[PDB]
Amino acid sequence: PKDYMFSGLKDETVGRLPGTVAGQQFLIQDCENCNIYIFDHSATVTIDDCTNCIIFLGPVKGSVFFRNCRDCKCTLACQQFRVRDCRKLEVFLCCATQPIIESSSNIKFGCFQWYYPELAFQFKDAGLSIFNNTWSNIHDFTPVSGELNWSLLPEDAVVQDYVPIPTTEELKAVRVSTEANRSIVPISRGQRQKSSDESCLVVLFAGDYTIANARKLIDEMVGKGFFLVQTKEVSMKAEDAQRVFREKAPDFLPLLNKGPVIALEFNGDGAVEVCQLIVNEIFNGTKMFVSESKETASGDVDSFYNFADIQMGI
Amino acid sequence: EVRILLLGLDNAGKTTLLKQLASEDISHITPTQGFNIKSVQSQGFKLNVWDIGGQRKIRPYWRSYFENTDILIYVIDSADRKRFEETGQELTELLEEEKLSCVPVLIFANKQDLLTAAPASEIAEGLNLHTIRDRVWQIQSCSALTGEGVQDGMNWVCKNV
Ligand SMILES: Nc1nc2c(ncn2[C@@H]2O[C@H](COP(=O)(O)OP(=O)(O)O)[C@@H](O)[C@H]2O)c(=O)[nH]1
Ligand code: ALF
Ligand SMILES: [Mg+2]
Repeated sequence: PKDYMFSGLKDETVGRLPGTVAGQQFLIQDCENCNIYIFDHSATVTIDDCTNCIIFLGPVKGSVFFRNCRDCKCTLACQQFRVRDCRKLEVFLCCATQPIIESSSNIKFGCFQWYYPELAFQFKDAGLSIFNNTWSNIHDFTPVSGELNWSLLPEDAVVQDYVPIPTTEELKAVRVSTEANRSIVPISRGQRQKSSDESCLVVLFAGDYTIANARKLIDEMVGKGFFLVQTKEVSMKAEDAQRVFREKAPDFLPLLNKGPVIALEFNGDGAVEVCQLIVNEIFNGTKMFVSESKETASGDVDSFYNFADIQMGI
Repeated sequence: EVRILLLGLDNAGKTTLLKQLASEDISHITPTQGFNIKSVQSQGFKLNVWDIGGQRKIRPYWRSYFENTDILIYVIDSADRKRFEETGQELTELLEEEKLSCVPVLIFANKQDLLTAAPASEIAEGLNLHTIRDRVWQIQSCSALTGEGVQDGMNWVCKNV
C-alpha cells in the first residue's frame, strides 16, 4: 500500500531488489543526502523536493518527473523524462521520447550506462526498447537568450563517480556493471559534436539473434575507432523499405513482417567501407542493409528517420 | 462538427487519451510542445479534438483555443496527489473564463490503473466539483493506457452536445 515510496529519509542508502516493485508506481519525496537504487521496473516515478541524492531507476514504463530537486545524480530509463523547478541535476538517461525541462538550470545529460542480469527483462516488462533512446535532444520550455539551461555531460565522465554501485548487504544480490561494453543500452553519441561528416546506416531485421548481431557489430565498429550515433527500433512497411533501401528493397521485403527492424547509425572517416567489411565477414548468411557509399549514406539515414519519426509521432 | 478542447496539467495523459480516442498506438507518446489535432467518429458525431500542451509555462496559450469550444475535457492524473492543488486551481480558473461560459465539462480521472490513484469520488470531493452550477459536468474514472472508462466518458460527451 506504499512501501512503494521513499519519503523524508536523511543520510540513508536504500533500494528495491528485482521483483519488489514489479511495474507498480513508485514515489520519492523529501529525501536529502540519500542513495536510492530501484533495481526493478515501474509504471511511473515522481521525485519531489530531493536534495543531494544519488538515484538509480530501473525501466519506467511511463514518465519520470523531477520537481523541486537540487544537486541530484541519476541513472534511469523511461518513456518520458520531465524536469521542473530543478537545479544542478546530472542524469545518465535512456528515454523513448524527447526529454523536457522547465524553469530549470544546469541540467546535464549523458547516455544510460548500466547492467545487471535482471535488467534486460525489466526493459521488456516496461515495454521499453533498448534501441529507442533520445537522451541528448532536450527541449527547454523556458530558454534564456544567449544562455543554455542544459548541456551534455563530458564524454569521458565515469559513471561510478556520479552513480556508484551499492555496497550494502541488502543490495548486494544485484550484481551491477557500469562498463560501457556490458550496458544493456548501447552507448550512443546522439547530438554530440562530430569530427567527420561520414555516416553509415545499418538495418537489421527481426529475429532471435538480431539483438546479439547488433551488439557484436557495434563492438566491432567501436573496436575499429568508429562511433555509434543513434539506433532505432521500428516496424517497417513495404513502402518504407522501398523508400530507404531503394533498388535493394526486394531482397528485404519477405523479412518486414517478422517484427520491428533495428537501425544503427555509425559515424567516422571510413565508416561505410569498414562496416561493409565487418558485415561481409561475420554476417554472411544473414541479410542486413548497409549503406553502399558515404555519398548515399546520409540520404539513407535521413530517409530512415523520416519515416520512423512519422510512424512513431502523433 | 463538435469542437472538443483537451486540457489539464502537464503529464495528465491528454495525448495518451487523444490517441486512445483515435484508436491509435498508445505505447509511444512524446510530451506536447504546442498542440495536436485529431478528428474522431463517435455515435454519429464527428469530434474535432484539440489536444494542448499543459506545462505551466504554456498555460497562457490555453485561452487562444477557447473560441467556439463545444465541450471541455479536463484530464487529471489521479495518481499525482502532490499536484491536486495545482490542477484544482487551473480547473477553477478555466471555468471562470468568459469564452467558456455554459460549456459542458467532462473531468477524466485518469491513470486509475496506478497504485496511489485517488478514486473519482475522492477527487470530486477534494476539488469541490459539486459547486459547479453554471454548466453541466461529469467526472469519469479512466485509464487512457488501457482504454477502460474512456468510452463511458465519451458517451456523456455525445449526450451533452
Ligand atoms: N499508467 C498509466 N499511464 C498513463 C495513463 N495515461 C497516460 N499515461 C502516461 O503518462 C505520461 C504522460 O502522458 P501524456 O499523454 O504525454 O500527458 P499529457 O502531457 O497530458 O499529454 C506518459 O508516459 C503516458 O504513457 C494511464 O491511464 N495509466
Ligand atoms: F506532454 Al503534455 F501536457 F505535458 F502534452
Ligand atoms: Mg500531450
